[PDB]
Amino acid sequence: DYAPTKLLPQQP
Amino acid sequence: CDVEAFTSNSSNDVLNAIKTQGASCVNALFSAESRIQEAAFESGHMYNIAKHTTDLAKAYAGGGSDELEALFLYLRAGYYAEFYNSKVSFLSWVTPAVKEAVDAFVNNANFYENSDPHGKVLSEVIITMDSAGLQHAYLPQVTQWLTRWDSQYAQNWYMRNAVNGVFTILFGGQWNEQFVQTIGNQTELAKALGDFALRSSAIGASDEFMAANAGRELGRLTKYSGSASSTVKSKLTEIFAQYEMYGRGDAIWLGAADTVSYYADCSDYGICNFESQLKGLVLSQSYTCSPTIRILSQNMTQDQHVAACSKMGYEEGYFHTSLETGRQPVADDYNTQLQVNIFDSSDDYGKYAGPIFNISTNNGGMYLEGDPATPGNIPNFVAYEAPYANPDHFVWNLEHEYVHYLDGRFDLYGGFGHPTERIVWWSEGIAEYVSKENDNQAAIDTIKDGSTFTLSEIFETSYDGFDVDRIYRWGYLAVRFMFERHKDDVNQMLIETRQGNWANYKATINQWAILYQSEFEQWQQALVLEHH
Amino acid sequence: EPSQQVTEIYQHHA
Ligand SMILES: [Ca+2]
Ligand SMILES: [Ca+2]
Ligand SMILES: [Ca+2]
Ligand SMILES: [Ca+2]
Ligand SMILES: [Zn+2]
Repeated sequence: DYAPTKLLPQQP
Repeated sequence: CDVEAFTSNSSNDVLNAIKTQGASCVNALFSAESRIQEAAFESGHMYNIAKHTTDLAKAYAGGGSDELEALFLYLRAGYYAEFYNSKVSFLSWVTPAVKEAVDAFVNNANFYENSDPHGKVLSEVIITMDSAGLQHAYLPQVTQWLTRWDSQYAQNWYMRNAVNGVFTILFGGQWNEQFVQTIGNQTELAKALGDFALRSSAIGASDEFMAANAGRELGRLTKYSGSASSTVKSKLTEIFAQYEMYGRGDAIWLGAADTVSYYADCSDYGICNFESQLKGLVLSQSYTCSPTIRILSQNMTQDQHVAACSKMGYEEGYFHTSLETGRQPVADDYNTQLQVNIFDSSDDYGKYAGPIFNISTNNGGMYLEGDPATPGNIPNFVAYEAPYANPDHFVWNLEHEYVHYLDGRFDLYGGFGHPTERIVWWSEGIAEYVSKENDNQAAIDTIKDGSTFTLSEIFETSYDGFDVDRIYRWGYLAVRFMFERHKDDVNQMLIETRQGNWANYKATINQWAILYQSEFEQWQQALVLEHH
Repeated sequence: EPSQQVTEIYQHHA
């Protein structure tokens, strides 16, 4: 199943 | 941030909001209410914003761009909303404008810069290639990023994010007809992808996760045909020889083995039935608590084994006394000893548990009741250790999940899917009640926060939408209420659930929801007053 | 099924 990307992870 | 600024009819207004508020505010549009998404992601806005982004991307001079980060984030947020929101739809002239903007960034002389600021905007451009359905359009750039990658790029968090996006492109390309028809002819891409996966310097480094993703996407390429096939096969063969299923590089080996096994012939690679060998290697410890619980684990101390067995043993006794089971299982159930399979960490679970148990691992563990009537069925709880798990066993979700084994064997006829009426409230409520007993502050807190559920509502609970408050806290409250105030009713219900009379079970609890709602509310009042 | 740079450890069970 295909899902478009939400948020990319920021550096802590 | 001001999310309402993105709702203006004027595209210039929306452009100015994107520029002034920046990416961290544009983030809100992915999750905003439909009214906001419908206004922000009008076709005209997408087009006008893309046209502005094209000019700005052409002018880009390197070193990062807060505005371009926000603009590309907005554009692919629009495709996210278009996918999930039935009231967001793009006319056909939207995507060509977006492709023009991506082209402008790709063709800029600064495209391959190595820096965290550039990585922040580059990341959003690469993901837009997938979100906008442009997976067929940038394969030369995917290839260049794969071969250019090195230890200098790998120092930068946001360059890792950005180039990791090419694996999202390859995955999403499966649904793109032009991609499907051309990817199998991309010999240089296949070579670069395999050589990325084979880069020994990725092992144990910040970018190992990228090398593992490369191995998985390389194995996925076996589903296509074309001139690149022999290169795909050759590079996969080299992965399986260079690394191993348990040991150095096993994230890459297992990633490739996953997709090769699914899409290709495992016999072409010599990896058929690796999963059974892997189990013995990873879950190398065996500790039998008792005739009813055995632990297989990757790396636990003796003290952890002792603590896990005694905690489960205590829950086991409390369960059998509370549920008045007489330790008699339901009919057609021969799951005599729970197998508790514990990996050393969430990362190990994600790497090894999938192939060993044929499960998805995007979760916190899972209990597989299987088919209790079938000869040779094995009940398997699959879990991992974690630093913030409960002492002294430190096994994540152990105490709750263990009760599902007991409930499934002694209360609920059939396999997990047997019920023909909703039973989530009971299954999750009894797992919470047996494991936590009367210590549940979160359940107290949800009574007094302005939102409550009736018994009728609780009994209709499903996993759809995963309302954890409703499933776990209100399931607990209904179960605890029934045990304290109406235990004879619970015993009446169990006569029906234990033999699979689900319609009778529903008729039984329907009476509870009609009769007991006001008493349930008084019982909640007493819980809250005790807290005060 | 590609992994992001950060995955969550403390998830509910499946
Ligand atoms: Ca350990
Ligand atoms: Ca059962
Ligand atoms: Ca509440
Ligand atoms: Ca309500
Ligand atoms: Zn549960």
